Amino acid sequence: LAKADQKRGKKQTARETKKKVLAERRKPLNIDHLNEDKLRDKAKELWDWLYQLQTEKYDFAEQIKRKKYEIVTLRNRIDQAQKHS
Amino acid sequence: EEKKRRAATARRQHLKSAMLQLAVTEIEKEAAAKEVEKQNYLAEHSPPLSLPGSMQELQELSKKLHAKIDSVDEERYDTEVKLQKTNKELEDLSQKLFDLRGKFKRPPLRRVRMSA
Amino acid sequence: TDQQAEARAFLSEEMIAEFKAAFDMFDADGGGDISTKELGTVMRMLGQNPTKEELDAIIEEVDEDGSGTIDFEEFLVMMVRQELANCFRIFDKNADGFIDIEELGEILRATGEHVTEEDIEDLMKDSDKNNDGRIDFDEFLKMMEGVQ
Ligand SMILES: [Mg+2]
Ligand SMILES: [Mg+2]
Repeated sequence: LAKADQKRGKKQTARETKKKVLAERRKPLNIDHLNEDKLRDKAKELWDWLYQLQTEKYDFAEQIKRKKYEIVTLRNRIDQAQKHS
Repeated sequence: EEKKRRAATARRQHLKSAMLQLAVTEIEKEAAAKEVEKQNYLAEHSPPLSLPGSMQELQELSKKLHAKIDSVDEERYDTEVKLQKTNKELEDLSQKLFDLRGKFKRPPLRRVRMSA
Repeated sequence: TDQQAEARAFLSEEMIAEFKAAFDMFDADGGGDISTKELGTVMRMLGQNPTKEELDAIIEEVDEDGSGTIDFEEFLVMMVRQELANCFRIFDKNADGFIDIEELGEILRATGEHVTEEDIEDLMKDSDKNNDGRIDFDEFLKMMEGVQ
């Protein structure tokens, strides 16, 4: 049962906390049927943001291959520091 | 009485001088490269898009844009997650090292805060 | 008073006339002083937000004669202590976090200074204290010490 209130009441606790920080930077696509050359600048605006979203990513990523490393080093710097003597 | 051992280190030092002198320049390459491995890898998940003519198509393209946008941001999320996640792990091995060895964790705290 | 010497060497023109006018916002009457109850109102006054367990301590370690001041002497002393992880990466290279006889062989062969299969197996005998055949980062900051 401790595997059904720990891992069960934490990932679900992650979901809302997940889905939530999402319906806000998510500006409802309102503009439906008005004028013609708005989309212009606009498309690349939603895009410009679009671009962003994504761009923040790789950064978000590669910064992980750095620590997945800094990690090891440490880990070993830890397995090189034991010695019961 | 091994005296001539003033040049064997000189080297080793005059030497280690070479070691670093290498990695240094090697630092800003894997970067100006990691700089391109970047934009090159980026040129396509959403390339130099274009603007059509008039009607029913723009209205749509959008849909997807916003559509995948979430498809994107989503993964952008799974990220900061598996990120802060892998962010904490390091910090839990941060504690393991100081208390046994004696290195301390004061360094990271101060600097980082402001930016993020 | 020995600290004050190196201490003044560190100070160069664009930050001796600067570490002045504000440090002064601590003194008050030609005769030598400076205070510290504005020790925190000025730290940040330069971009340093010291927590209060880092604001009660900065008050518990400094000042010991009674002058209840702090000049430009024992001052810029409390203003120095407040890439070797890089090179490890451009040397460790392969991700095993370690660096053995060959890679070093490599790097020591990846440079421009002449060396030998004899200039290599001699260096490995000085940074690997524990005795093994690699060099923990721990022993990566000790050999590489003194070098640029
Ligand atoms: Mg290796
Ligand atoms: Mg070692």
